[PDB]
Amino acid sequence: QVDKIPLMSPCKMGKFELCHRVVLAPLTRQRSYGYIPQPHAILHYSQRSTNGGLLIGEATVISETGIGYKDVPGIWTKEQVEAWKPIVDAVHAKGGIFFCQIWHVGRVSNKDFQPNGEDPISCTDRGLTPQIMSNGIDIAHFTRPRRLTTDEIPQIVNEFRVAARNAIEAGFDGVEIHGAHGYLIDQFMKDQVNDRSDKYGGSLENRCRFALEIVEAVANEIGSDRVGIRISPFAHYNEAGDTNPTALGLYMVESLNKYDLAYCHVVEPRMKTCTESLVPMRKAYKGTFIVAGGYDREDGNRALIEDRADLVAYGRLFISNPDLPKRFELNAPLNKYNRDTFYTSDPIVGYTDYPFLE
Ligand SMILES: Cc1cc2nc3c(=O)[nH]c(=O)nc-3n(C[C@H](O)[C@H](O)[C@H](O)COP(=O)(O)O)c2cc1C
Ligand SMILES: [Cl-]
Repeated sequence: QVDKIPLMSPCKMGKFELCHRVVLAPLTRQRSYGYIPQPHAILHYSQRSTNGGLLIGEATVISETGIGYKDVPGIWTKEQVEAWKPIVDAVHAKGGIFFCQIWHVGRVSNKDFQPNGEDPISCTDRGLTPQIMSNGIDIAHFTRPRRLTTDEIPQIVNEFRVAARNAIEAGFDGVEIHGAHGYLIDQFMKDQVNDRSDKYGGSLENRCRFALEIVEAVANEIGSDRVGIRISPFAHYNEAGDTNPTALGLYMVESLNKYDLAYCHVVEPRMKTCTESLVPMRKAYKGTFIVAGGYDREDGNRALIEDRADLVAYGRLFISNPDLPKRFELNAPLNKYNRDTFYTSDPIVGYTDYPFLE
């Protein structure tokens, strides 16, 4: 047989007993027509479920104002909650642990996606410059956001709280707060975006206030052992960089310690220039640490051997390998992924048609 590897080692996380450390990263696939989870997702998630394996669902919108892309699922209506149930049930049928990633795009939207054509909301009133859409043909334009007022913010915090409850109602084992990639929560944390002059800005502490109020509200709502949060301190995605990423990341993990969460999920920096690294954050964080961003089998085992993380989340390789955990375990060849169908809308093509090991 093949030598055992750290990636296949059981891991205790929060109140859960995982059977291995290969995690399905959150992956927006834009196949949730009308913002409603679809039948084909039942198969998609089921194909990737393993006994005791952790699955993090695609970013799920917490309210009407959090929409910034077509066909992404939401979880603010009964219809969406009910549509989520069969998908969650399929994952549970195979013994998987399923966390719902709750999300709000903030300024990364257009009034055409908004209720009554309203302006997107954000920590600031500055908009994004145009971006080339996933199809590589069309250009996405964004509407300048309306700066949320100090007293409006708690209402948004409550939207995350309600979304978390709805996820529990749908049967999810827990929720992951989307505090990354320049979306609403990251907009408040990043100093290139947050130019507020009230208590939600002006200092590292103030910029992280929003994220921490969300953690508290969500943790108090469903229990901290059913809560995780994802951050990307070093990412500049959606024009959301920070002048001191290391300090930002350190402050967040140190502040998150007191909440006793199920885990903290951090994305690796794209480049190393003090220097960008997740090691200091792993050392400062006392709970379960999940890393993601460019990992393969070799790097995944190495991260565990060097004790840089407890869990390793895989995105692209999991898109093309339903049975990624098994393949890693057998050190089997991997299917290549086709980025051209990552965000296309077919129920099957590039979604459920990647083959299992022969
Ligand atoms: C098609 C696609 C969709 C993604 N959707 C999300 C998402 O909804 N939420 C999120 O936090 N990250 C999202 N990500 C980022 C991934 O979770 C992960 O961090 C990324 O794939 C980095 O790792 P990899 O080298 O294993 O692909 C997405 C990535 C891809 C390629
Ligand atoms: Cl302000």
